[PDB]
Amino acid sequence: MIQRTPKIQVYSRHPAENGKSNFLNCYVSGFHPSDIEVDLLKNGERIEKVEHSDLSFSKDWSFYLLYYTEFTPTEKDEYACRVNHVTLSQPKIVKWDRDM
Amino acid sequence: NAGVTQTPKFQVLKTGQSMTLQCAQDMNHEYMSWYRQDPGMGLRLIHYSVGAGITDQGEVPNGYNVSRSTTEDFPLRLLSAAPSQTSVYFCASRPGLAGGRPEQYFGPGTRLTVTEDLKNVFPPEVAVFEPSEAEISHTQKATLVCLATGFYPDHVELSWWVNGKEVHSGVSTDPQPLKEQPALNDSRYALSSRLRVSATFWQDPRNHFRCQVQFYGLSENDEWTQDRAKPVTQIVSAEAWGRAD
Amino acid sequence: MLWGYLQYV
Amino acid sequence: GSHSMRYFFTSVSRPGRGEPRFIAVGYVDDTQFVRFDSDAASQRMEPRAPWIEQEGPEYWDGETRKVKAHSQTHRVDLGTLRGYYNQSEAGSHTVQRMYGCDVGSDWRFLRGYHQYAYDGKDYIALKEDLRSWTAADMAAQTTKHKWEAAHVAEQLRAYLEGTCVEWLRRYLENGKETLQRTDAPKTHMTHHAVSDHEATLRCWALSFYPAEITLTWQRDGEDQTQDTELVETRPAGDGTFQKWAAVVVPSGQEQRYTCHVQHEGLPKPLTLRWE
Amino acid sequence: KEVEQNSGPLSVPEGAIASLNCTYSDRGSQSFFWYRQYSGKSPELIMSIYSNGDKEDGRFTAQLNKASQYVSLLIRDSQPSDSATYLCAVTTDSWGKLQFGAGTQVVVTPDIQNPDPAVYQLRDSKSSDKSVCLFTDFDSQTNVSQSKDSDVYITDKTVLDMRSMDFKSNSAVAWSNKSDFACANAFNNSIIPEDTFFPS
Repeated sequence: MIQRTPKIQVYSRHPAENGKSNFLNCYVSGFHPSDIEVDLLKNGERIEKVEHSDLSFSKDWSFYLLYYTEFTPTEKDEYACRVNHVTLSQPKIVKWDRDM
Repeated sequence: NAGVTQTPKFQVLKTGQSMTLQCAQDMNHEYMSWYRQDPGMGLRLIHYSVGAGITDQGEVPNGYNVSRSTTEDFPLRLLSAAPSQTSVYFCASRPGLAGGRPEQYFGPGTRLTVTEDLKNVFPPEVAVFEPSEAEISHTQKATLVCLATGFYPDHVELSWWVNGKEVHSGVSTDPQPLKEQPALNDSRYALSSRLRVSATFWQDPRNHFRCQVQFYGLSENDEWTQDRAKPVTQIVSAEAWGRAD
Repeated sequence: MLWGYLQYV
Repeated sequence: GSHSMRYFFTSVSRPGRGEPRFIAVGYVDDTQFVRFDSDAASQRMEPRAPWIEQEGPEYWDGETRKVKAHSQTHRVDLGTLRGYYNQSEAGSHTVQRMYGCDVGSDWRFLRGYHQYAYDGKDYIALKEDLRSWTAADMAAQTTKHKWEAAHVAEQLRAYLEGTCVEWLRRYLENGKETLQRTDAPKTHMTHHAVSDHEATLRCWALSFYPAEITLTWQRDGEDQTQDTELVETRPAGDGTFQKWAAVVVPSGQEQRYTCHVQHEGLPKPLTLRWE
Repeated sequence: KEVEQNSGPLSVPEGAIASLNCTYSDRGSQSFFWYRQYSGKSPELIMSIYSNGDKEDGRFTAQLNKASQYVSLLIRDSQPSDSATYLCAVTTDSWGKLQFGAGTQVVVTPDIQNPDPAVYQLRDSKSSDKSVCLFTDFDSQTNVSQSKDSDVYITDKTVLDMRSMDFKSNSAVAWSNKSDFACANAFNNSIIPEDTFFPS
């Protein structure tokens, strides 16, 4: 069989503007097998209202998935994405970098 | 390879009676269907089964019953026969997800008559009518006709036998028996067939012609108390011999 | 539209 | 330009937790249009594009029936393959299947395909000629033999060279507004210090459709893959896409470095110096 | 109604092209079939088609136009044994119902190079009290009819085949039980030719 670590990108849908509404995206790709836990965080605490795409795959058979939520960013608020998968020794947090 | 089989070909039942129609299938098909076929409505689906152990109702399921305990067999039960279940019943089979040619194949059919009273069941009387001298004198050919008459249900098979062997090669039989009185559900039936040979083959008195009617009726088992003879499944024959003119 | 025939592996 | 209709299918077994999870997804180009999930409420094929809701009840009863059939062959396939490799009853295994067709800019048949995988590596695939199968190992040879019974030639061909192209064509007129658009990438460049001797040059493309785009690095003519960091093309979520590429630059020389963007929505290919 | 078919009965002479049309109404249909059914027997499969265009197997040609939702079937050079009802059948997938047409009944009438229409009376070789009129050797343009009162029974026209002269001939039979009837009168309910030969 084959395992593959996910590639995780955390980014916003439209360019980020403080006080203006937007969407925070966690794109997880490149993984195998498909069992995967993905949460989005606002300052470390877990967001409930998060939706996701249907499980699908790329040309190399690796799965991809988009997790996404509405948000309204500020200067102080730190967003992150949390992923768990067999390839990871411990769950992974990738912070949302704003100019990225 | 042997395909869809189905037994019996013919059946008479009285109102109330139960029977099962067998159906079997050589080909490892997952998907088996049961149909009835009727003069004004075409094929109509009764029950069907998309794999072993599972079954569901079709467009006309009422009065009928089905189980698929093995992938080979799909028996149809009729637990109480009604006269409106008089029909031709066709078992059918197709691959489903099993893989093969996508084609559905049909069984050879079961022709069922359901009658209110089985005092309605009559065997045929068979007669052979000898060619006219006129036809022989006008065409050099000679047509024998056979009449099968007054039988119920229309569950007959006609065949001509000349000099012991069966002939196919001069015959025409009616495609369906005719109703003798088209106003009754009880109505008995009649059937004609034609055997035409040459004049020198007819005028030889060595030649024996026999009209054979296989009829399907009751079994030897059946309760019967008329002073008329019990109308069982039986062959009724008539014959003629060449007239040396 | 999906493909209406498939064969087991 | 060219177009495609693709369906992707994932089946994963759940030893001691029941029937495999089954997930099916439909795409025209890079736009998803239908889905079925064996875990969802409805137990029907479901719309995932505005322009496909206009299909009637018989489409949906049809697609639902067919994907329920798909689920079922995959259920049996998981057990067959567990038998084929003699793997124990107690592990989760994955089957992925993908088929569909490519058409050209005239909307005529170009290429058809049907790929299969067991646990993430190639299992069996349909050759370009659409009669014959590439099998990966000895165990897939048995599947090849099975699927090379005479009548399959016709069946394959009928879907991929016929029905697939018929319906992809139907879909492309049905959502002209959605599918036949080209969205041009909005270009953008951001520069940071990362080492006080070194600079990171990151080149951007936001809001493009379709997803195929090419970003490459170049220093005054001759190109670069050595310092090049591409990310995966990523969905914005609105139906458009996003991508970046970066190089680690000996600073003071961000004048003689150009980002080069190729997209089919581009008239001319875009060249961006840092100014 | 799902599968719309040619109502019938369609009449064709031997050697001629029989052309059966069939229309269906599920857009997503993917497998298309022709069945042949002889009277008294079960539907036998003869043609499967799956892609647009022509498929030829022997004297049969089926066509498919998914764009207009139409399956056809040409029977080229009609044999006598082509006489049947032809069932059009359509499905969407492995698990979808096989939708059937009502069937079109096709009659192949024989080449009868030179007829002579005639009515003969036959007596039996026994004592089964009736007598038989045989209307025979007539044209394939000729219908036989059936009414009167209920005492006189007439059968429909059928064809026999003497494979030694290449002689085929149509015939129809009339009889009555207790009767005051004759044979030059028994087919008065039909249209009978001017040269219909009543002998002796």
